[PDB]
Amino acid sequence: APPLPPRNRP
Amino acid sequence: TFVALYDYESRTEDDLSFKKGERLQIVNNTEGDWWLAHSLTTGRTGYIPSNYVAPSD
Repeated sequence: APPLPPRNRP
Repeated sequence: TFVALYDYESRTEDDLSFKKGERLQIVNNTEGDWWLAHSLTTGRTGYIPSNYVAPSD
């Protein structure tokens, strides 16, 4: 599975 | 709509867990690569990693 994206920035 | 390409286990209280093959609708994508989605399959709502889904008709 691909790496997860960074969490969203506000 | 989108279709899940992989299973995804929630890693935060805000995430949506899903199985490969579930069909999802995007509620909002304005915050980044994590999209707020609603599973048409399960009825649950939460954030998903956008690279785990593909578009569907």
